[PDB]
Amino acid sequence: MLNRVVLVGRLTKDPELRSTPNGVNVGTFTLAVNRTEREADFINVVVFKKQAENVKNYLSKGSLAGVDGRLQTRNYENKDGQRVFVTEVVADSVQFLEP
Amino acid sequence: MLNRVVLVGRLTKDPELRSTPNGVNVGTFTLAVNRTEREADFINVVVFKKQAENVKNYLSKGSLAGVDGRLQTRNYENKDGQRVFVTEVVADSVQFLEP
Amino acid sequence: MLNRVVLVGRLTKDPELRSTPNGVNVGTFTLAVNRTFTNAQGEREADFINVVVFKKQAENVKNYLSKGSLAGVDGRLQTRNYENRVFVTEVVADSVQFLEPK
Amino acid sequence: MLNRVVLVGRLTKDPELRSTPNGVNVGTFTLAVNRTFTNAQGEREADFINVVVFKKQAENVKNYLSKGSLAGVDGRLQTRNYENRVFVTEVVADSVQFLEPK
Ligand SMILES: O=c1[nH]cc(F)c(=O)[nH]1
Ligand SMILES: O=c1[nH]cc(F)c(=O)[nH]1
Ligand SMILES: O=c1[nH]cc(F)c(=O)[nH]1
Ligand SMILES: O=c1[nH]cc(F)c(=O)[nH]1
Repeated sequence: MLNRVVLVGRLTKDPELRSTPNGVNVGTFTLAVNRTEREADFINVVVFKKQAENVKNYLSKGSLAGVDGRLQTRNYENKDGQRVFVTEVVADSVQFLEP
Repeated sequence: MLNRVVLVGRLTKDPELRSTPNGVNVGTFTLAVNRTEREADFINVVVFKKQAENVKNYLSKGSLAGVDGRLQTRNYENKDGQRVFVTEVVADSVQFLEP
Repeated sequence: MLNRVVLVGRLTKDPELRSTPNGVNVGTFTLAVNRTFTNAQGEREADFINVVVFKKQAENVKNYLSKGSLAGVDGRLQTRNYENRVFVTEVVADSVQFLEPK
Repeated sequence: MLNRVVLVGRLTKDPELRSTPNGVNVGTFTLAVNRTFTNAQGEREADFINVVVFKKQAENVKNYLSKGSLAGVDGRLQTRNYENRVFVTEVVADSVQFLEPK
């Protein structure tokens, strides 16, 4: 079913790459998108494979970047017995616009 | 900054309209979007004003509906001393497709 | 660079299948996507976007979609021109949602 | 019905402002939006979408945007035709992000 998200925002931290038990890389950053008295929303992005590593190369805290992807929800149990409901954006592609 | 979300999914419950302290209506439903071994993500939608009331009229649990909007994050403290981080989709428009 | 298009419309004619010399299928319909917002005259307008799908999907749109089918489209917007130079724009679909069983 | 377009490109020429008889401004540029994905020949392609903005925004795009400016666009896709009947498609922008200070 149609599920589409396009974003331009700035990374809050540096991208965090980590290596999965299957052996494939998984990227993590947060995009801060000023809303178009100014507030910004903070979407969490997830990238995989080739795209994931590129973001570790070129993107860093404060980089302006564009994102095209699908919007996903997962749930897990955190370090204690609590159920975290997460919503995030898995990026089909990630465009480096300006630092 | 660019922030755009388009979705087609099915309502999980019936839409919940409620009336705000300012006097304006605020709509609430959850959209279940099968991903294009089938899983679905559950995005929470928010509508306001005219659009909000329409969804109470015409949409109900299981209605297939399309959504165009922006992606927003808010935080609050829940009934106990816990900080809920929420991400949701405020709908610029809501299209009734099929029940 | 970012380039994305989401659309819900009804097909004006029936879908047209063709094959490239390369061996890959190419589906064709044009969508009638009513505007959600009324215009200054208070009347309701429609745009007619031309969609293109490729490979396996093109066969599915040929199988299940027909004139008047309600359908969703996710894709990018592409511009080409060729000789009698005609300026064409249409929507190459990454995916196509059939919003009707028929 | 859903109809949405997001784009990031560079302007090919400088923005063109005009005014309607109604008194409302209408901005014009065309964007060059490089494809993110390479083609079968391994070369990089670009689409040239024509954008339209209205009212106050049109003046801002005229003020700050110029040929080669990197810019973001959020809007819908509209189809019109008129007499010498020319088939035009372009992107009426709900909003326009200036991705460069210049
Ligand atoms: O400012 C932030 N808010 C929320 C986050 F998840 C984050 O990384 N940074
Ligand atoms: O199945 C559901 N998951 C999450 C929700 F918030 C909801 O309302 N329904
Ligand atoms: O109703 C229509 N108007 C214009 C077209 F090109 C078409 O296919 N159908
Ligand atoms: O490089 C260009 N190609 C085609 C066009 F219409 C244009 O404006 N610029």
